[PDB]
Amino acid sequence: APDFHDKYGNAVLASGATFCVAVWVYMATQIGIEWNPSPVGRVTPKEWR
Amino acid sequence: GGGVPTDEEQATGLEREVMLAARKGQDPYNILAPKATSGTKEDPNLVPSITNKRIVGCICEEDNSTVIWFWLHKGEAQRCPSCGTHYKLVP
Amino acid sequence: YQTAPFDSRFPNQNQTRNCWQNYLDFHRCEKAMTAKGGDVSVCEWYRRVYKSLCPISWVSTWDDRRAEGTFPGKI
Amino acid sequence: YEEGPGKNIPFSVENKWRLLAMMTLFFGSGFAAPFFIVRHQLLK
Amino acid sequence: YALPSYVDRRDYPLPDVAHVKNLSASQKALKEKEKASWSSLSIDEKVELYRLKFKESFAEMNRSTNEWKTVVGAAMFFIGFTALLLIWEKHYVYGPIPHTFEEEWVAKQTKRMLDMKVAPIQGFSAKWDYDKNEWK
Amino acid sequence: FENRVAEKQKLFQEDNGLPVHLKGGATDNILYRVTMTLCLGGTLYSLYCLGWASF
Amino acid sequence: MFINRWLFSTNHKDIGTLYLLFGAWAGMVGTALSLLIRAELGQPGTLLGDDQIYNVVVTAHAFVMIFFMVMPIMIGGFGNWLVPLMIGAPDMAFPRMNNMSFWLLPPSFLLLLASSMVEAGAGTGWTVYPPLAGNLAHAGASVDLTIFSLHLAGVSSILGAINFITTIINMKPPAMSQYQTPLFVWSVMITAVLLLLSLPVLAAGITMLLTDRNLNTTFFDPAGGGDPILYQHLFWFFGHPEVYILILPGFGMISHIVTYYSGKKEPFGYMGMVWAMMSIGFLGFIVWAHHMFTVGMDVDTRAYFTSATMIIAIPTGVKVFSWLATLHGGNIKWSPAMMWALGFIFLFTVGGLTGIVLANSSLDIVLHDTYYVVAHFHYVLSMGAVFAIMGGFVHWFPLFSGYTLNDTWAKIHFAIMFVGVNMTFFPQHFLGLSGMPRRYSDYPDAYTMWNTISSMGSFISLTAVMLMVFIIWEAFASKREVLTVDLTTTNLEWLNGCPPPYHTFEEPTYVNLK
Amino acid sequence: ALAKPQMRGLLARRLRFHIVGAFMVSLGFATFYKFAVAEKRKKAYADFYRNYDSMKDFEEMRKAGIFQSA
Amino acid sequence: ITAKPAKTPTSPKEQAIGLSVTFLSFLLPAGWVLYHLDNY
Amino acid sequence: GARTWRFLTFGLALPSVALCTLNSWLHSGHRERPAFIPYHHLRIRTKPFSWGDGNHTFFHNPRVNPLPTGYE
Amino acid sequence: QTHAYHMVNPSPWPLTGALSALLMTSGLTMWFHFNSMTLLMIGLTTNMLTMYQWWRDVIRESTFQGHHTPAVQKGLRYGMILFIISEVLFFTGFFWAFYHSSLAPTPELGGCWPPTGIHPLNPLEVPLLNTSVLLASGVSITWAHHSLMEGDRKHMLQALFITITLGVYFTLLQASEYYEAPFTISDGVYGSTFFVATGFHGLHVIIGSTFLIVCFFRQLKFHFTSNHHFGFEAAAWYWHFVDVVWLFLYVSIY
Amino acid sequence: TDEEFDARWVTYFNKPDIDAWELRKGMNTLVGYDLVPEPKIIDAALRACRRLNDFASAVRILEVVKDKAGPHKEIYPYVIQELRPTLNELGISTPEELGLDK
Amino acid sequence: MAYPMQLGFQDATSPIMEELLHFHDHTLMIVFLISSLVLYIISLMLTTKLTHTSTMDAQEVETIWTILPAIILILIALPSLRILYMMDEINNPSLTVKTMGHQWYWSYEYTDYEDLSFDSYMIPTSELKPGELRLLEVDNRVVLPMEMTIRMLVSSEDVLHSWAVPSLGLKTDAIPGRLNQTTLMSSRPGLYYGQCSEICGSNHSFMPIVLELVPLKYFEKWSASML
Ligand code: HEA
Ligand code: HEA
Ligand SMILES: CCCCCCCCCCOCCO[C@H]1O[C@H](CO)[C@@H](O)[C@H](O)[C@@H]1O
Ligand SMILES: CCCCCCCCCCOCCO[C@H]1O[C@H](CO)[C@@H](O)[C@H](O)[C@@H]1O
Ligand SMILES: CCCCCCCCCCOCCO[C@H]1O[C@H](CO)[C@@H](O)[C@H](O)[C@@H]1O
Ligand code: CUA
Ligand SMILES: [O-][O-]
Ligand SMILES: [Cu+2]
Ligand SMILES: [Mg+2]
Ligand code: NA
Ligand code: NA
Ligand SMILES: [Zn+2]
Repeated sequence: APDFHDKYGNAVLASGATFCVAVWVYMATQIGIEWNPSPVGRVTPKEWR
Repeated sequence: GGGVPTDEEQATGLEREVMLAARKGQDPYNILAPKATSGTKEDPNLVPSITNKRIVGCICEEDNSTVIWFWLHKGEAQRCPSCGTHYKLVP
Repeated sequence: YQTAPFDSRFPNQNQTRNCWQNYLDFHRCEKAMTAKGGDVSVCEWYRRVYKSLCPISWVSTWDDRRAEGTFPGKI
Repeated sequence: YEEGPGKNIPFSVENKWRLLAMMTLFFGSGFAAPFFIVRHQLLK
Repeated sequence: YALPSYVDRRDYPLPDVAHVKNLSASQKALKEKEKASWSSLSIDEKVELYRLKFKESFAEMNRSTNEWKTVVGAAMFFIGFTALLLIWEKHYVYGPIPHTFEEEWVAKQTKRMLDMKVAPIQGFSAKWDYDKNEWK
Repeated sequence: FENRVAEKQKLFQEDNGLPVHLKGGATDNILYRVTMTLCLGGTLYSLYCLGWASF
Repeated sequence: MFINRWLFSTNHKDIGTLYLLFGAWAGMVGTALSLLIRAELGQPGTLLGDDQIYNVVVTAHAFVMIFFMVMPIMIGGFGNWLVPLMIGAPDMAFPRMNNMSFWLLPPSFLLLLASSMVEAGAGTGWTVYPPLAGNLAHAGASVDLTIFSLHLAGVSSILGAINFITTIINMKPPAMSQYQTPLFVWSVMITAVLLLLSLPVLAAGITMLLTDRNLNTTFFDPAGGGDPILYQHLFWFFGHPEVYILILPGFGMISHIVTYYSGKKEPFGYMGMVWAMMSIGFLGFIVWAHHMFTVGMDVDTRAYFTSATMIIAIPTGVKVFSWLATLHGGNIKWSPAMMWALGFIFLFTVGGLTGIVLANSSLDIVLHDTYYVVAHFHYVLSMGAVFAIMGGFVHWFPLFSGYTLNDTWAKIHFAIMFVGVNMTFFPQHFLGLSGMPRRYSDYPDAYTMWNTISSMGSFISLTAVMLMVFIIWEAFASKREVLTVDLTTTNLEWLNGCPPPYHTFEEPTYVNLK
Repeated sequence: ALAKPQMRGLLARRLRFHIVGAFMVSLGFATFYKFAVAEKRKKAYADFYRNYDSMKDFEEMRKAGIFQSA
Repeated sequence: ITAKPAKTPTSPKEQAIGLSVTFLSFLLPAGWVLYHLDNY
Repeated sequence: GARTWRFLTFGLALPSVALCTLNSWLHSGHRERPAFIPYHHLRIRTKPFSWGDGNHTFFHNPRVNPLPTGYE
Repeated sequence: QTHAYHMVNPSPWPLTGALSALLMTSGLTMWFHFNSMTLLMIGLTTNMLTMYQWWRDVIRESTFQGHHTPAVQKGLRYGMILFIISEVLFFTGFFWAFYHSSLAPTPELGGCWPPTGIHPLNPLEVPLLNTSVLLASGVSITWAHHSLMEGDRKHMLQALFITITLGVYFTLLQASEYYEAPFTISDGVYGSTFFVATGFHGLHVIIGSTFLIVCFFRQLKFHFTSNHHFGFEAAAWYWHFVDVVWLFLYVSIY
Repeated sequence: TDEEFDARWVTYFNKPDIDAWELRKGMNTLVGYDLVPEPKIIDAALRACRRLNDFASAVRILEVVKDKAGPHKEIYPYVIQELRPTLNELGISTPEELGLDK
Repeated sequence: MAYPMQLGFQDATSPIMEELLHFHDHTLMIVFLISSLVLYIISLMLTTKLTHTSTMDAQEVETIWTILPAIILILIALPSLRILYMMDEINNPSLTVKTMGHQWYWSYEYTDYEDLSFDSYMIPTSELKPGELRLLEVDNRVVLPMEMTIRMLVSSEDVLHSWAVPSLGLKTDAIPGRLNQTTLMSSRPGLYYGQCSEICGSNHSFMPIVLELVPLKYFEKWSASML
């Protein structure tokens, strides 16, 4: 007799994973969060004095 | 001079019941641990009760830290599920 | 004289008493020397040590209190 | 006194929606309180 | 609640009571038959005797489930939902960050950090090549 | 003085269903009411003082 | 009948229930505060205002989570519910005084709320050090209200400690020795000893602070010959034992949960678990000055406190290894409560070990008053004490309510919380090692990535808290009544059914002496 | 006919072997930290200072304009 | 542990309502204040 | 017994109290008013007292307790 | 029930006591900050009412209703001991404060103890009388205890009266000593440690004298038996605690 | 020793008037140990089941033998082989033969 | 100073902080040893269908479960206490500097010879010059001679503060009425930043410390010029 997880398990798993990834990547990259990553290998120093 | 009442004179309610039962070597309020019998089917531990069941704890071996607990019912003697010693309710 | 040397009476992180004692000794030393027509400039060693160690506001407050008659240290 | 499931508590579970309303007022008032004190203070 | 009860537990293979307490007509007949040789019992009768005593078999009580999928998927849904709160926060609660995060300020600040040789042994300036005037 | 403990034992063991705090009689109910009224009224006053002091 | 039952209670179960409700409400307040801290820190800059409002929030967070969530849930809630049942006692020794320990907490909480509503609040840290907490730098009522809040919570716990020690020593079956009581009962007794000895010293110190603030005493004021460091000694004389009070009942519940879901009749090494809790309780009184390694103490004093503090790892390790040895050979049931307990064993170990790092006075110079300390204590509190609370609550909810939870929902709750707490606190180690101070509303720009991530974790934790409210509602909404509970032969608290009747053990258990 | 396998003490036997393995793995993992991090750090400090010239380091900083005092 | 079937089953729909109401009880009051900080 | 402790009460305890009482009453009187010096570690006032005019200690005795500014 | 423990009737006193605590503390706050004593007075009043009724009820439950079986009595013994222990640790904090200040006097004090400008009480004057007074009260209360155990009403009452008179005498002597002292609580840490430590101890004398007075009236009313009198034993243990604290104060803080 | 432990357990199950409580207590105790019981113990337990007219408990006893073996898949087939004469003689079917392994 | 995405300590500037970096690596290796042992054993306990649920003999492990952790504590405590005592060994400094904590700024006094003192405030964010560090820069830096043992004495004129400079291994509480000592020795010139490390009110986050380490000649020159 199949249970809740036999019926909906793979669907909950695939949708949840897809939603979680999509929304976190969007939050991380699309709304102007400044993460302030290392400058190392990324920033060209520029004269300051 | 005297003038101070004694327990005999003035103890009342449950304190008085306990005192009077102790003089007769009786323990209706369970102050004392009951002494075990040999616990065989022929000689089971007699468990007084005011109802038709009472919880038993069996310390199977002295200085076991684990006590084994079960409901003892009115009727045929039951056995500790750990050591098999016999207990019989006397309501 | 460069700075206050290590003093084995005061070997710990808490240096409170080192400042205090040297401030006291400067004034005690001056009193005892001036009383005996002695050389008062000897006491300069104590003044240098307390000036190195003591916060300016502590020296200033103690000086004010001595002027006021309310300094609680014995000199 | 009332004995058994749903009867040994100071709140009623007779109706799940009235329970929802009471649980939400209960927990939501505790969660909300600091925010409302922040508001209170900034407005001074 | 005070009565002996049934459990399926692999370290308690013979529980305190049978699974089926109250037996029909034929179930009592089957029990009477169990008193005679068991070779005379059919496969069906044997299974039935088993299911009067026991609820689940070992294989059944020990079965795997797909619950992990629902748990992991639902957790990831809720974690996803959390990122919606963060987006909401970013748009409606947070104002501008300080000007020191502007790209030019960072370029300047980075040079000055290399000029003062911030963390020159390992952590920062160590990763800059002073001879070639580039990151290693 | 005379030992009147027996009288107080009869009184406090009367099978009238009252909890111990009220079993002395009418005087108990009054002292209870005064106590609880001061406590509750004073708690209200204390919340009033908080409202006033919060501004 | 409602006022008689819930305001005038003399019943250990109902009082336990009140404590659990109070503590769950407090936990929401403390979660809101945690979110406000992490919202301020979630991007560089100023969100709420300067460090005064920020540290009002931080200080309240700490008091609420410690005195109004953890202690009432573990000792008031689980202690009242379980202790009498676990020794077959008919109630607590002092069932009426027990009710006052409960009713002192809403007023204590009202005082703390009042402290934050008046003037500019008490932005002192939970430690309340002078002279910042004195009447010149914190003029006005806020600090006084905070002191009074602590006095009431202190009295509540002192009276509760007397009640638990008396109950546990005096009200066992006459055949039962102290070494035939369950480990949770031991953990409660030992916690009660710690409360009895430590809270009066706190009371003295905070009373001195009150008199310095209002009666012109100078206990902590150099101008009168007083010393701010004296306040620190008195506070931490209490404050170290206080963290053992926070964890010990959780140790007790973990032993029960691990045993039960391993299919075992008993924890491994019962005597060693008792010895270990007593050792920890003793050692917890002789280590307080590891909170003071940067105040300017003598070198030999620093060596002694470094050494004595590390010794605590030995008995604590005995308990961790014994939990693993309880799992050993188990029929493992992967219930939600089991998950909380396994997460406890590992994450509490990690937090304990960063405590051992901090025990080293020389290294503590650089770690003290940074986020490394914050990471240590949140592993042992948010992933230790709280994991034990959640484990215990899921495990015993059916006993207390008579209803089952939805186990799948409870596992989802665990998974989300696990992600949230680790994301919040793991990066705080890096923030500490690299120099980010405690009690800051803003940070130099370098610290932005880890602060950002940490704040994101706090929002995941929020989601778990909200979900827990839903899960409890769904259980009461669906009304799945308990049928059978296994292993009652070694878990006495279950044997009177779910929930047990108002009065249990009217007729005491029969246990012979043989 | 099937030969008689070992029937007693299987859990204990698994633990006797796997405990040795636990210690080896845990020692290996800790020693890898020591190698990858601690030994690397010792070498990086000894190498940095071996021929370090504090005055040259100072002059470069001075020239770049970093100091109030020079 | 085993249990009797739910006396008053809570359908998926009913859980979606309970969950939404729960989350909104936390999120709306806090969100209101957080949105309006500037105004204060 | 009671007899012993009664003996101790009348033979040792109360006579000791009587002698100390006699000696305190005889050697009471009123001694020197200490000369006032406005030392900064004494007569501390960080907040006014919550009674009187704010500047008088609870058991203030005009004969021997100066105010911050001296005797009354 | 077939155990010997006491299931207490539902009671309002815990709630009134907890609210009395709220009113005393919020009342102290209103006194210190807003210059008003009303709240505080209401709290003191409700606290006194709660104490009166709560302990009235314990007497009802024991003398009049018979609920204090040996097992209940044994629990009260533990509870009073543990309560005393908590009070000892409260006092320990003030001893710690005293030694901290006195063994490392700071520069503001003149770096000496006693501080410059402080004229300490002479411990061989009124404080020696105080000491004789509390020691004598420890002897008298012991006589009272033995008289009670021997069944002697008159001598119990006489001994207990003497004990109370001595505690009142101590309190009057200490009030006078407070008035006569040339230093005050505001005379830096010397005044702070002296008055707060002796002041809390004087509070405890008052409390213990009050407890003895309750015992006196209960003995007048024949509540105590020659073998059952735990209220009296508890008051005597508390009184001995009061005595021992004084002796430590006398030796240490003077 | 192993042999002495085995002989006590064989002797236990062999008691002619063993009752149902005792059979259950025997088996439930035995499966708490770190061992799969020897065929001669199981043989004696199976024959108690026969004296007690309890076919279902006989099947259950074979399941618990397999279960105690864990990942050691050679132990069950082996015990079955050793038990076949007793299985044939008493008409005890295996869980596999009853479909109770699915 | 700290840099973005940093995981560990700021690079050592003093021999003492170098020692602390090594000791931390040594202790963290042990942290990893124990935490990996526990996770491995957890995982081992949970991954077998084999069972043993009857009573287990606990006395067999008594020794190794207490002795091996005792030995590991010794392996921590020995280097820990060596460093404790080394750091306490007799300091003969060439220079004494005082710092006083204030709400919310630091003052410095160099009074071995002349009465030099000044205040040191945070540069407001609106006033930072291009490339300067938000919340870290000060107006007047603490100029000090490199490659010399320096005695720093720390106190406060109001509430508690704490004077910290992570890269030199320094953190000394600033307690009014008390004069706390630490010693400072930089192996290098440069700029070394710290921040107030005891909660002190409104602007606790906003009262940093900047040490400027230079050759003695430039320290003397600056000294004379700040009089
Ligand atoms: C028990 C104690 C406890 C707990 C659980 C927490 C939990 C959290 N704390 Fe902590 N915190 C402290 C005690 C605690 N905290 C203390 C003592 C300080 C130092 C104060 C000072 O510096 O003076 C501090 C400081 C502190 C800081 C540093 C502030 C600073 O230095 O500037 C931060 C920063 O992120 C932080 C964050 C959080 C977060 C995000 C959580 C989250 O993990 C919280 C999430 C929610 C929960 C873990 C569950 C809540 C519980 C319930 C809802 C009850 C449920 C009820 C039943 C089951 C019956 N806290
Ligand atoms: C539940 C709460 C809790 C617990 C249980 C502990 C437990 C420990 N704590 Fe912690 N701690 C706090 C909460 C707690 N802490 C809080 C709240 C603060 C900050 C107060 C403030 O400033 O606000 C703090 C601060 C703190 C400090 C001060 C640091 C500073 O301010 O600079 C120190 C210093 O020694 C410390 C150490 C320890 C140690 C050694 C233990 C030990 O008990 C840990 C022992 C456990 C283990 C070691 C793990 C298990 C062991 C094994 C698996 C065996 C093998 C191990 C070894 C051989 C090492 N803690
Ligand atoms: C039970 C606990 C409840 C806790 C509630 C905590 C919420 C705290 C808000 C505290 O408000 C503090 C006042 O802060 C305001 O005034 C301060 C002083 O003028 C300023 O320094 C701040 O920038 C802020 O604007
Ligand atoms: C927790 C409950 C604690 C209760 C604290 C009670 C304290 C009551 C103090 C009452 O003091 C009133 C003020 O009395 C002081 O000032 C008055 C002049 O204003 C004088 O007449 C008094 O002699 C005294 O010096
Ligand atoms: C055992 C410890 C001692 C505690 C004893 C407390 C009981 C005594 C209370 C008496 O209180 C009053 C002090 O009052 C004296 O000085 C006050 C200030 O100058 C005056 O207002 C009063 O009129 C009185 O002259
Ligand atoms: Cu100054 Cu924090
Ligand atoms: O306190 O750790
Ligand atoms: Cu500690
Ligand atoms: Mg600090
Ligand atoms: Na911020
Ligand atoms: Na007696
Ligand atoms: Zn048994």
